Amino acid sequence: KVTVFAAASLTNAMQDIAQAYKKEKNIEVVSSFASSSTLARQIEAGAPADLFISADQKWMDYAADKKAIDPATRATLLGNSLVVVAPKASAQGAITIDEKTDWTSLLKGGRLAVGDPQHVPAGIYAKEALQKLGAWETLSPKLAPAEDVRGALALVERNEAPLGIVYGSDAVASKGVKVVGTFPEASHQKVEYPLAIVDGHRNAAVSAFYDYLKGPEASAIFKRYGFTTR
Repeated sequence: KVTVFAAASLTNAMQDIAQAYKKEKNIEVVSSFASSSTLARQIEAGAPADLFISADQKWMDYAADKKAIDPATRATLLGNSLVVVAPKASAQGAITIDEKTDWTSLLKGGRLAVGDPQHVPAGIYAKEALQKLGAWETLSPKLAPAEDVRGALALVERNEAPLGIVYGSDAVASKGVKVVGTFPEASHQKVEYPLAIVDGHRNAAVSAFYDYLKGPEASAIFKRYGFTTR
C-alpha cells in the first residue's frame, strides 16, 4: 500500500495511474484528493500520507517549511500550459500568441472569459501573461471574470464569450471548447505540480511508486489528460 495526497485536479489521471500500477506491480495506490491547501495542512499536522503532489509550489514550500516533506525528494512532476480556448462552433482557428496578437479583432466585439484575477489561479496567471505581453491595457476593460475556472469555461462552452483563458488540462476536460492558442511560458509564472515524499515515509514501496510517477506509462496518462511532464 502507498498513500498519495494529490490536488483534486489530478483525480482522474491518478485514478488511471493507480489502475495501471496495481495491474503491473500488485500494489494498492490509495489516493486522497482535495485542494492543495487542505492537503498541506493535513500533512503538516501529521497525516499518514506517503507522497504529496501539490498543484503549486507555494503549498509544497509550506509543507517543507514545517519539515513535513523530505526536501531531497522534492521535484516538479508536471506542468500545465496556459491556453486560449474558443467555443467549439466558432469560426476561430488556432493562432500564434505573442506581443503582436490582435486581441481586439479576435474578441469580435465580446469579452474575454477569465477566472477573477483577484483570486482565481488561472485568472492570476492570465493577467500576468497579458501584462507581460503588453495586451492588458487593451483587455482589462473587456474581461468577463468568473468565480472559478469552471464558470469561465461555461461562458465559452455556451458560446457566450468568444475566448477564454484556462489551463491545458482544463481545455482537455471540456468537450465544448477548443484550444486556439498557447501562451509562451516566459510570459507568466510556470504552472507547476511538485511531487515529494512525506517526512518519515521514504521506504522501498513508496520510492518505487514515486519513481513510477516519472516513468513512461504514467507520463502517457498525464499527457492525455492535458498535463505536461518532466
